[PDB]
Amino acid sequence: ATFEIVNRCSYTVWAAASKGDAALDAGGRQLNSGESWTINVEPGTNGGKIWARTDCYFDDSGSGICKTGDCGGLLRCKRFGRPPTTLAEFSLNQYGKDYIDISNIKGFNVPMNFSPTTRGCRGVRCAADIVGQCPAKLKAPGGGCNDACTVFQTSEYCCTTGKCGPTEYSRFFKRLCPDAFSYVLDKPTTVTCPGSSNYRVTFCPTA
Repeated sequence: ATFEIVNRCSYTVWAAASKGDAALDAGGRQLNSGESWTINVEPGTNGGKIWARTDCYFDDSGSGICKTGDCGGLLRCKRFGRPPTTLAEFSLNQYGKDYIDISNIKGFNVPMNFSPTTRGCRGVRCAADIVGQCPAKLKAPGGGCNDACTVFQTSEYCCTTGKCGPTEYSRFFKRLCPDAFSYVLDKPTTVTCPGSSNYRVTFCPTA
């Protein structure tokens, strides 16, 4: 499948794409305001993620640091990034379907729209000002709004037992972004698409 990744923010993001134990395509790129990066993802990719990183400095070997979403200091991500990160999540060609969602389960850094560019399903967007509205205890100094599991590391926030309910903190993400996952056991907002669809991820879909 192809994914076009568009930076519509007025500031530079460093896009990242990773299946957790491997880069997808080049794995990361600088995107200035207005730039698009088209990547190819192997059909049958399970648990792929795309996200944006803010305030990054890299050297000439592509080692450095980002204030949100850093993946152990590399330009080209292999691991997932450090919260807070808004996440475009996908599993492709799972018994003839593609599954897509946006997740706030690891916090929120940049607003995002995640849509097919082919027919047969609709997209999802989380474009609210979550950083601006963010509860005081969830605010990440770097910019961004952390999830409660990242901040507090409890069984309840993290559903480490596999049982957990919504919380004050999850209710906040959900109230601003009803279509994003707000905690591990949220009623799914997964969208099912035809096997082998193509997609666009747009940062700051609304700027």
